[PDB]
Amino acid sequence: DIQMNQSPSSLSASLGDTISITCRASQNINIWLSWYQQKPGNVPKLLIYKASNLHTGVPSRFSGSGSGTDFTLIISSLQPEDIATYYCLQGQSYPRTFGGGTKLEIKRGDAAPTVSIFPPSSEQLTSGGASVVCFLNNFYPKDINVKWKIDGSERQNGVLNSWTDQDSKDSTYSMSSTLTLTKDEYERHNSYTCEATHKTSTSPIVKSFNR
Amino acid sequence: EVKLVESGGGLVQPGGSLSLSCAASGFTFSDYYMTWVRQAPGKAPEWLALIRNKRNGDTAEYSASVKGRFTISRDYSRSILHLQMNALRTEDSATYYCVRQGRGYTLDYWGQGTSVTVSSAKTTAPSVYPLAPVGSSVTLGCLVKGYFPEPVTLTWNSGSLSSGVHTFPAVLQSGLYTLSSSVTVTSSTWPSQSITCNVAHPASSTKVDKKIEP
Ligand SMILES: N[C@H]1[C@@H](O[C@H]2[C@@H](O[C@H]3[C@@H](O[C@@H]4[C@@H](O)[C@@H](O[C@@H]5[C@H](O)[C@@H](O[C@@H]6[C@H](O)[C@@H](O[C@H]7[C@@H]([C@H](O)CO)O[C@@](O)(C(=O)O)C[C@H]7O[C@]7(C(=O)O)C[C@@H](O)[C@@H](O)[C@@H]([C@H](O)CO)O7)O[C@H]([C@@H](O)CO)[C@H]6OP(=O)(O)O)O[C@H]([C@@H](O)CO[C@H]6O[C@H]([C@@H](O)CO)[C@@H](O)[C@H](O)[C@@H]6O)[C@H]5OP(=O)(O)O)O[C@H](CO[C@H]5O[C@H](CO)[C@H](O)[C@H](O)[C@H]5O)[C@H]4O)O[C@H](CO)[C@@H](O)[C@@H]3O)O[C@H](CO)[C@@H](O)[C@@H]2O)O[C@H](CO)[C@@H](O)[C@@H]1O
Repeated sequence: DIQMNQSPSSLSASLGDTISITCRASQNINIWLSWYQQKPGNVPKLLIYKASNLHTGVPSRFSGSGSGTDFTLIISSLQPEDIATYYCLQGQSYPRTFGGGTKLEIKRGDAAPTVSIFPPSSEQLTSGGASVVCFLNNFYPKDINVKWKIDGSERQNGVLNSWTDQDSKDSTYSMSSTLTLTKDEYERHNSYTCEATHKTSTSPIVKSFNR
Repeated sequence: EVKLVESGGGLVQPGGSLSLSCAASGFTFSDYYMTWVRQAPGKAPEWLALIRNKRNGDTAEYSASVKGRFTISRDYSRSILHLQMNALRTEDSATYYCVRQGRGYTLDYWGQGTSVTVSSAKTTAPSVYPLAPVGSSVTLGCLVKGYFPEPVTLTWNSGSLSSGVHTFPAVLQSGLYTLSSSVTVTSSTWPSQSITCNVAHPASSTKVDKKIEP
């Protein structure tokens, strides 16, 4: 079977940069090599086929080169919309095999999160649970941590976190954090707070409400 | 425009079977070899099968991962590509795509995909909870809990409100997903104008609308 090895696995670059991604095949594949872009939440779309030919509708900023075992995709003048994972594919032999991908991230200036806290909805409480939600929105860099406190004490168990992929317009990231308690456990305390640790502040940004 | 529309996905128990279908349009179906490719989240695509066309006998090729368990076939009367999947395992969970091979051994057009989850966890519909605030702009939310399997589709005002939204990837805990979404609008937009979370869950044939109230 032909192994397709892609390099680097991840790259962060600035808008306007030229970037160069590599795919190396373990056996000769002649020119049967295609490159795909998969924007976050989207399906893979063809960029280049037959190693160097541009697919209809694919900006001329993309180009491909190589034959035999070593292939390169170039993107000229990185644009925010280019946030994506790129994959190569050999069509020399069966099984058809893909590279493991290169994840492209766009560098941008720091942005602090906009943090919003939401107490349990009255519908949820009626049914017996109590989730408290914090959104930490439109921030950069991606690295962030959230800490929950109840009446001043750290709560760890019961916390569900989710993060978006990089936004293709403003290159920011967002996160949601949901702390779930029983209605009764919720009603035994008063102060609920989420605190975000991020590059943009030397101390946690906190949001809080008092039941 | 070339179009490939997959269907037949859903939740199946480990050990079970599923038949996917793909409706092709916008090209001469008989002139193309066709394939199925799947993708698990945060993994690269995995090619599963290719079927040739009549000249080559509609002969087929399979990946080792599915050979003997999955069968590709094609119906020229309706331009439909099929994949019969047997002996499914949890590792068989993914988005399955109908994909055309074009000239030059390229996979040139991919469908939207159909989601398949192989799990012994049961279908449950979501609870949808409105998240109203505790100057300038306001952020509202929608909390979706208690459901299985993915996907849900969440919109705001039936898709009319699409700017300023962050819909977070679903997370699984103990067999139930949680998903959430925030929407940010001018403080002059809300509550004066109506903002409603809509959550569709095809696995339970449910569509829940939740207006966010002060
Ligand atoms: N074969 C190969 C391989 O081998 C390997 C393997 O073996 C195995 C297997 O076998 C086989 C398989 O493979 C397959 O094959 C096939 C063949 O080959 C071919 O076919 C072809 C087709 O049909 C057609 O084509 C044409 C056109 C049309 O017609 C139009 O419409 O098109 C084109 O142009 C395009 O499109 O492009 C192409 C063309 O063709 C040509 C010409 O020119 O013609 C030829 C070829 O060959 C080539 O060269 C091409 C290129 O690419 C360019 O150059 O070209 O048709 C044709 C004719 O007929 C017409 O006149 C046919 O041929 P023939 O010779 O045969 O006749 O080919 C195919 C493919 O490759 C192609 O591709 C292309 O195209 C496609 C489409 O379009 C088509 O329609 C697309 O999709 C793509 O992308 C591209 O573009 C092949 O396939 P594959 O898969 O491979 O790839 O199949 C077979 C069957 O069939 C046969 O037989 C039947 C009966 O049965 C009948 O007779 C028919 O006719 C025939 O064909 C099979 O056989 O399998 C088997 C079974 O199972 C077994 O036994 C065997 O063994 O495998 C093994 C193991 O692993 C190994 O050993 C071997 O080796 O490969 C090799 C190396 O590489 C080579 O050499 C061979 O050839």
